Amino acid sequence: MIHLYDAKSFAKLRAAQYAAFHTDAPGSWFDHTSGVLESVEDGTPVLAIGVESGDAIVFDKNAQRIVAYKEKSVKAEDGSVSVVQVENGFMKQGHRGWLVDLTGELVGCSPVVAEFGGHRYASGMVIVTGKGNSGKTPLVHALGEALGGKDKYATVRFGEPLSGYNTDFNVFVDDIARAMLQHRVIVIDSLKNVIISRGAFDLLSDIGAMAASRGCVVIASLNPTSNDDKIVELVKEASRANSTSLVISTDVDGEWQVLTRTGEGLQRLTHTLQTSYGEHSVLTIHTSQTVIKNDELESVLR
Amino acid sequence: MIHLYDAKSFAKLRAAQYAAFHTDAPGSWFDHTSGVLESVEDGTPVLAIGVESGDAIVFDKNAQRIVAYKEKSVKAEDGSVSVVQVENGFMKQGHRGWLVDLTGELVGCSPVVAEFGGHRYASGMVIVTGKGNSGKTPLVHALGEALGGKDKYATVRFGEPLSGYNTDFNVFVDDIARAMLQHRVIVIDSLKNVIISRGAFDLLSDIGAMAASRGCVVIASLNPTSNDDKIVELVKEASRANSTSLVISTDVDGEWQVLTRTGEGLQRLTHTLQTSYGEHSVLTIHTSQTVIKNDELESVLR
Amino acid sequence: MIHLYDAKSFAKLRAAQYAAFHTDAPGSWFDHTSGVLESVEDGTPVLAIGVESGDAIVFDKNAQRIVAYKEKSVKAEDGSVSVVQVENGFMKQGHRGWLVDLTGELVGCSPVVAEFGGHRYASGMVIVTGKGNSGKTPLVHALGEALGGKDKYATVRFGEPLSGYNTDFNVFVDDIARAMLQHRVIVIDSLKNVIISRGAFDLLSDIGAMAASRGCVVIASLNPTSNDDKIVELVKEASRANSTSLVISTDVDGEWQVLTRTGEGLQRLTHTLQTSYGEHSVLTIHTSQTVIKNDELESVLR
Amino acid sequence: MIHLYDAKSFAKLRAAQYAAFHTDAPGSWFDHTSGVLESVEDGTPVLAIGVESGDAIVFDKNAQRIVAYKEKSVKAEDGSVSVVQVENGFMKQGHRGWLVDLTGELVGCSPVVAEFGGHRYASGMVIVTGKGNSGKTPLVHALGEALGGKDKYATVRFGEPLSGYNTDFNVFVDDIARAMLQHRVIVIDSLKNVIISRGAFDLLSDIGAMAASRGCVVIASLNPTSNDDKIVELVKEASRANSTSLVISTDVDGEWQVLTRTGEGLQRLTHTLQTSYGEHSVLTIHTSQTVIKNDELESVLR
Amino acid sequence: MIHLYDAKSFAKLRAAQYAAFHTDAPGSWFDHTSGVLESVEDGTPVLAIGVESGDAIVFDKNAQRIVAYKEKSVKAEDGSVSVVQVENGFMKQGHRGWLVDLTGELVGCSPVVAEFGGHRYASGMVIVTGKGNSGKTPLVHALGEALGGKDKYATVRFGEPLSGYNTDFNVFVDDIARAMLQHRVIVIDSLKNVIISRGAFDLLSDIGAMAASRGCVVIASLNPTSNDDKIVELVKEASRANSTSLVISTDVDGEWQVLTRTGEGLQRLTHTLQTSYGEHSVLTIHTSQTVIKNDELESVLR
Amino acid sequence: MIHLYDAKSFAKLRAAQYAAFHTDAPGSWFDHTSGVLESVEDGTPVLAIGVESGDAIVFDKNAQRIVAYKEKSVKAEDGSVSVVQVENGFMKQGHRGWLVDLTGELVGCSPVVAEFGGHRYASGMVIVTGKGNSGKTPLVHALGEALGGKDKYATVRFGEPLSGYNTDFNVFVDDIARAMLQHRVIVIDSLKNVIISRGAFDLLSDIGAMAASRGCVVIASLNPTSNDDKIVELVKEASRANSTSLVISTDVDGEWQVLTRTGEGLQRLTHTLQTSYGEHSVLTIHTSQTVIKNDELESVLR
Ligand SMILES: Nc1ncnc2c1ncn2[C@@H]1O[C@H](COP(=O)(O)OP(=O)(O)OP(=O)(O)O)[C@@H](O)[C@H]1O
Ligand SMILES: Nc1ncnc2c1ncn2[C@@H]1O[C@H](COP(=O)(O)OP(=O)(O)OP(=O)(O)O)[C@@H](O)[C@H]1O
Ligand SMILES: Nc1ncnc2c1ncn2[C@@H]1O[C@H](COP(=O)(O)OP(=O)(O)OP(=O)(O)O)[C@@H](O)[C@H]1O
Ligand SMILES: Nc1ncnc2c1ncn2[C@@H]1O[C@H](COP(=O)(O)OP(=O)(O)OP(=O)(O)O)[C@@H](O)[C@H]1O
Ligand SMILES: Nc1ncnc2c1ncn2[C@@H]1O[C@H](COP(=O)(O)OP(=O)(O)OP(=O)(O)O)[C@@H](O)[C@H]1O
Ligand SMILES: Nc1ncnc2c1ncn2[C@@H]1O[C@H](COP(=O)(O)OP(=O)(O)OP(=O)(O)O)[C@@H](O)[C@H]1O
Ligand SMILES: [Mg+2]
Ligand SMILES: [Mg+2]
Ligand SMILES: [Mg+2]
Ligand SMILES: [Mg+2]
Ligand SMILES: [Mg+2]
Ligand SMILES: [Mg+2]
Repeated sequence: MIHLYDAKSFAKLRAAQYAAFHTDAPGSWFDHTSGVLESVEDGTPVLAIGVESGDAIVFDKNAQRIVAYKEKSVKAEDGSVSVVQVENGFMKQGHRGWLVDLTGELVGCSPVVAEFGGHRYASGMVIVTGKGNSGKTPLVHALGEALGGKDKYATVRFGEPLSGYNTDFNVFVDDIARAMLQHRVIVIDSLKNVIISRGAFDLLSDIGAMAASRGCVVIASLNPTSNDDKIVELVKEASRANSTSLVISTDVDGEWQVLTRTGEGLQRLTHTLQTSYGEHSVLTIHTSQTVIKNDELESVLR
Repeated sequence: MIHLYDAKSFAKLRAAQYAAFHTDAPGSWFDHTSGVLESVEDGTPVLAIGVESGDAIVFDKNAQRIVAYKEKSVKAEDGSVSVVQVENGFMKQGHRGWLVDLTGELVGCSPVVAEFGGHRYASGMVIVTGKGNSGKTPLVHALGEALGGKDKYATVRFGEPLSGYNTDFNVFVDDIARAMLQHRVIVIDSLKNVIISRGAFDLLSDIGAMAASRGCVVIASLNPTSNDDKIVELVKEASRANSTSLVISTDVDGEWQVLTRTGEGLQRLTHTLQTSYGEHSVLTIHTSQTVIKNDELESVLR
Repeated sequence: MIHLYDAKSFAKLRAAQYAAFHTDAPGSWFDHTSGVLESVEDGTPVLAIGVESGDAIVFDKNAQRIVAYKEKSVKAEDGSVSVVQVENGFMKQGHRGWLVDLTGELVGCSPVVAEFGGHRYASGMVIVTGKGNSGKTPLVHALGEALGGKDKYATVRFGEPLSGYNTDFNVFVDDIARAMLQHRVIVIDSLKNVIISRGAFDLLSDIGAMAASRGCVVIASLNPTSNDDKIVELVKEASRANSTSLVISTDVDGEWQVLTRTGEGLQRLTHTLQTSYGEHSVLTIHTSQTVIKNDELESVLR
Repeated sequence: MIHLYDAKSFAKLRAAQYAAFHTDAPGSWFDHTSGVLESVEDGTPVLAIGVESGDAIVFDKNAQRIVAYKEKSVKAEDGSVSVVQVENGFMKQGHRGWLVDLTGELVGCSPVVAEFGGHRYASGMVIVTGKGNSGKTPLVHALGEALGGKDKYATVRFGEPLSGYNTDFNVFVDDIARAMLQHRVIVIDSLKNVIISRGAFDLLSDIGAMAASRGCVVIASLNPTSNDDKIVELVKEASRANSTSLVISTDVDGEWQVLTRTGEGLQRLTHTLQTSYGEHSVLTIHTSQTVIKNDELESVLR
Repeated sequence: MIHLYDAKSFAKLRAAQYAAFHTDAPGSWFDHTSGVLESVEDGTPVLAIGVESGDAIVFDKNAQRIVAYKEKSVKAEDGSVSVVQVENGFMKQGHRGWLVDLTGELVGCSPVVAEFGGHRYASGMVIVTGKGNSGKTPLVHALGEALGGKDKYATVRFGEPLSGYNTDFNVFVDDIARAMLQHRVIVIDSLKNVIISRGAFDLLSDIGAMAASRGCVVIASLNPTSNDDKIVELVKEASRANSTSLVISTDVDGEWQVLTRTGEGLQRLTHTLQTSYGEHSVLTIHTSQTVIKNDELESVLR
Repeated sequence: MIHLYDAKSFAKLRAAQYAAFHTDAPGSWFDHTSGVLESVEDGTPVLAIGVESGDAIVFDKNAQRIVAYKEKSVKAEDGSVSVVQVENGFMKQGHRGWLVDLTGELVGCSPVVAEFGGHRYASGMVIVTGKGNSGKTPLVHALGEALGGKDKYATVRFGEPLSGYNTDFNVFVDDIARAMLQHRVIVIDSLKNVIISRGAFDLLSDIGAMAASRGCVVIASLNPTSNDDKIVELVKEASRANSTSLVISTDVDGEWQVLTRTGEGLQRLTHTLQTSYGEHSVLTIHTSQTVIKNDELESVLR
């Protein structure tokens, strides 16, 4: 919805946003939103996500598709009315994104998803990219396990020439929807085939917001290597603009730079990861805050 | 409508447009247009705005959508006939923009929206942009507050990978219509996902005129960095041609240049802002005429 | 129609075209075509112009839209059959442009619209363009007043982020049609949002011929400053070939070059204007035949 | 249709093609095809030409539109069947071009249309283009009169900002069809607005063939000056590939180079024209064979 | 169908493809396929070819179109089922190409079409191209005659601004289907207007395989000069990938290089032709193995 | 499906993936999935693949097209519902790829397809490419025979100007589907006319995953020699990211580099092949683990 501020209420929002990353218990926002989701009336539509066509499919709290649902309208504080209607397996009225209110007045946060190696990590979309020798897929899995902590991470596999990989975009959207409804830490391997359709353009623009609203993290690899003067800027956009956090390989083998948006209008933070390989290419992130500026951010985006 | 002029009536127009920026009481135009919208017969359409598909949706004076409204024609001075008709939630006849008269014969104004720090600010669309180290989001909120003055400012949130951010363009047009129907000072964060569809193209081309006609100011951040021939120049277009005022970061950290169109055929003004951060990234604009010359404008652009 | 010539009838035509610019009383063609229009039967279609979709809307002599009109055919003298039919507001059979013959055998003229400051100006489309510091909007209004002479000039406003500006293309084609039907001197501010749709493309390629056939002048500002490799050339097309005259700013502030097509196959004339501002940015063109070659014209067009 | 040759019948075709340009009485092919046309059964469709949409309209021998015509099939020598059917003013079955056989086995000719100044000129499409100071429009008219000889030439006017100029492509197609059905020498001013739609692409590709088949000449001006890396190669294609003859301005004022395709596989010829202006810009071509090679042809196309 | 091989059966295939070019009697494949087409049950569809819209039209063995033909399925060796169905003049089920089996297990051949001047020539598509002074049209006809030998060659004429030239793409597909159904040696003048539509794209991709399957040769001229990134490289594609043999002009006037694919996986051969003109531009190829090495091929291209 | 991992189950997966390439008996995954397919109910859909339009056609285990199949849903173990329905020959509900689960929890493998000359080869898509003198078609057939071992390999032929080559995309997807259903070793000659439609785009992005899931190998030649700025990069995409292995020609004639993805997140291997020709261009690969880094892989990809 729209929100109204004065100096005092604005200062209160920024303190709340700052807390949401810096001092909240890691993973507490996710537990909170899981509570909101479980308390919705049994058959309420909770999430809509674009399929390849630009149509939207709709899910309930248990990540089952809604196929038919008769018009229902809800009135917000700002006077806005939201109306949801599903017909023949597709949204007739509504919008893409969360169909129930997960946030209230607390918007523009990067809720802390996990702490690891003495650093807090933000929920939302994490793009793992870069150029050079360091392998993206082993890193996404290392980070999934590490931010998972005591919990298992969910793996969505898409668009690679390997066994059991789904290559149909509509199944991909179904996987991702289910992952965000049911798990705090999610890995996507890979965004290669997404980076095209209206659905594909909807996902890139939606997923960070959906994830941050939930308090889950989606850790996605993206090889920028299609080296054409159109796709290569869909990649740099994706990474600059469409991500909550960026994990970029460096000059040095096994070393990665993590750049984090900590919230709306807040400082972007940075830290480095050192990594090494064990048996069967299982990567370990070694374990035992620094602000980055828009000059140094565009510098790393190179 | 069309308007006819001779030397004398043209001189009067120019005097009145001058006044509308320079000597009218700040915010007086907004109050006048608020009174006119309050007096409209209750279920009259007052505003049409383009949705993503290029179709238009229509609102009444309380920012609720009009689903059905039977043909109604009105005759203007110049002889022209304006018609409005809404059917199954969409404009069947009419045009985008204000559907009742707020401006009268007085057209081509940049009505003063507020005065702050010894500077008058125009209503219409303010684009906050630039490259370099200064943060756009903190600035739009600092301006929102400052121009709000005694009044709270409204925040429309769109297309950023953060909690609670809407990413559906149609919800966004809803938010913006409600904002303009109900508040003098409005912030949009951000224009990145708009900068595409027919609706997106419509919005960029319509919003400044809508705002200026109302006497409200829409303050929007625009990241120019997408760096390709299509979008990088669609951004310079937007800032050059589709904006009433421009706020651009400079060489010096925390410093910004404000470039203001004062009305139809009138001179563009310029002034500088100095800023500083307090706690939790809250920005303050320090407070305790200069014309720019069309080639110095092209210099500022880039 | 098609016309047939031998050496003798061609010489006569060229003499008549020459006279239409050089010796006819200024504004006489306008009064002539006003008479032709006034003689047209009361609900007969006289003008069709393209809307955004590329469909055409149709007007009668009093600038009212025709909603329904039964198929009627008319036999021209070359043998051609012209059929007009209007259904549900849109032309179903016919063509864009004048639907009645304003011109006869007297075709390919640039009929003199006015004389000012010792110089004759042509009807048709006048594009006011160039770069540098001289302001286009003040100049189009100054020309408007100056060529209006004893008569008021009409102003069509479109696509600027200022109060009361229409931004809907279809309202815009409605305004221009009414203006050409009812007024000798017309200003458009501005062609910006036009330079896109089929309708936009149709307007650029129709309006100079429509105006010259009427004997009215359409004075339109075009800012070329949008430096896209595509669009920077659509401006030069518009100016080079879609215009009867060009008014371009020079190296010297306040000074403009006027380049005039005097008729079909005839010499293009050039002259300079000196200008100055008074109060509230009201510009005055100072007062008290030079042929220009191609290449010199292309030099100008850079 | 398809034609079968051996060495002997091929040598006979080439001698006939050579004669068709070099020794036939000038304008005799046109008289012959006028005879074929007048001897067709009264209501037979004789010509189909693409309108803007890519649909085709159909004409009879007297250049009147056929609106309804029931399927009729004709068997050629090669066994091919041609079938014509018109429905609701548009061709349902058939092809674009001549619908009656004007040529028989005598195909691939550039039939001589006229002789003037001691040089023979080919029927088909003549594009008058080039860059520099020499005026195209006065030359097209000079050439029309000169090749007209004892006959008047027909002028089709299209897409210029001057009085009485049609700007609707479908009326343009009607004009051109009528011109080729009824006159040996035809001038088009200009191809500017053609050089786009499917119809526009159909015309460029068809008109030379239609004209050569008839034995009429279509003399069309084309300013190449749209200087964009797409339109500018539609122009060079148009001129290189889609023309029977090319008339190109030179280094020297008033001087033109004429380059002629004399027939299928035959030599391209070249000669120069000297010209001067009289009163009211009426141009005279001064009056009282040379082969050109593909190296020198691409050289002139520069 | 698919074919299965082991070492031994693969060796046999390669021997038989070798033979099909090197030791079979010239023209024997054409006679074999002629017998097979003669024996087909009378109204069977034998050939489908793409029209402009991407739809396919279907012919019988006498080159007459099939308007209606009810579903009929046939089972292949590999288990695959081929179906053919024609409805209102268009293929409803089936594929483009030959609709009965002419090649058998022997696939991937360039069957020898003729021998001339001590050189064997392949069936399939021969593209005659190049820059420089040598004329393409005279050469395609000289080759047509020479390869025809005792037989006349067929000429398909398309898209040149000369008398009798068809310019309708659908008539062209008709001509070409008839040519391949009925003659061993075929000339197309020219490919310029094909080099676009779905049908045009289909033809370029299908014709060489159709011809080679039949054992006929299609000799087509292609002017490469259109000089833009889209078409100039679509031409090099056509000549590189879509052609069975290539004939390219050289440095030296009248001299040409012939580059021949001899079959699937076999070596490309090369030889040179010397030529001279007699009367009326009739070209003679003088008569009274060399492999090219893939990089020498890329050298010849350009 | 989605899968959930903690450190322990992830280590197990990576060990299983490692074994699937390095220690499983060559060709065992193929025989395993043959068993899964053989267990499928007699007319159950097992595979869907995109046709040219972007619609999907559907096959049963014996490679027969399914024309009609009533909606049937199946519940996966992650909770996902998979619904299949076929109507009028086309998939109405479902997804592209395998419609039955061939892989289980064992996903992200490059299952070993064969061992030859002391080296293990992976199933999936193998693209044979590069520039220079070494011939791609001979090599794909040599690999076909060599990896077939005791079994015959299947050859799908498409889009070459040679006898019996299918050029219809839809027959081509039919061939590939049948090949993957019935054979472990498959050759495609060639991918040329594929590298366009939605179907072509779908194939490039589906076939490596389909094959690897089956445990078959598709060996496809791709000539990059089409040097368009657009297409030269679609080839590198195809090769970089759409392939399980790459076979590229080197500086040295007859010599090829093999680059093999060994599984999800695992090291890429490299080895060299030496080759020679015998009679009728039959190539022999000579007989009697080196990891490769990124950057070295990009060096190769130039
Ligand atoms: N034991 C190891 N030592 C060093 N590097 C390894 C090891 N195991 C894997 N890698 C690296 O990680 C990569 C595995 O991931 P993958 O093959 O998917 O490549 P990627 O860089 O993730 O991107 P993509 O798959 O999109 O090309 C390998 O290319 C390899 O370079
Ligand atoms: N306390 C602070 N000191 C210095 N800079 C700050 C501080 N707080 C915020 N900023 C700057 O303000 C910006 C926060 O806003 P945001 O993250 O939205 O970036 P932006 O410049 O608005 O552009 P975008 O979001 O489009 O990338 C950051 O770039 C950050 O560097
Ligand atoms: N009093 C004045 N003295 C000098 N120049 C002036 C004066 N008044 C206006 N101008 C010039 O004329 C312009 C007014 O026209 P406008 O603001 O519409 O810009 P423009 O040059 O017409 O182009 P655009 O509107 O497309 O930016 C001013 O921006 C300024 O450049
Ligand atoms: N008396 C004359 N002396 C010299 N040149 C003349 C004379 N009359 C006309 N011309 C030239 O011929 C041109 C008339 O034709 P026109 O104005 O249509 O230009 P064009 O070169 O034909 O092309 P376009 O109209 O498309 O720009 C003039 O521009 C002028 O340069
Ligand atoms: N007697 C001759 N001596 C020398 N050259 C000749 C002779 N006759 C014809 N030619 C050449 O052959 C060509 C005739 O064919 P045509 O006009 O079709 O040209 P082309 O090279 O085939 O290309 P296009 O028609 O695509 O421009 C001319 O270029 C001409 O120079
Ligand atoms: N006996 C041989 N000795 C040396 N090289 C050979 C021999 N036989 C074939 N080749 C090479 O292999 C090629 C056969 O493959 P093909 O003709 O299909 O070309 P390609 O290199 O596979 O690519 P494309 O077909 O796309 O042009 C020959 O053109 C030649 O370059
Ligand atoms: Mg990877
Ligand atoms: Mg921001
Ligand atoms: Mg202006
Ligand atoms: Mg001209
Ligand atoms: Mg030729
Ligand atoms: Mg090959």
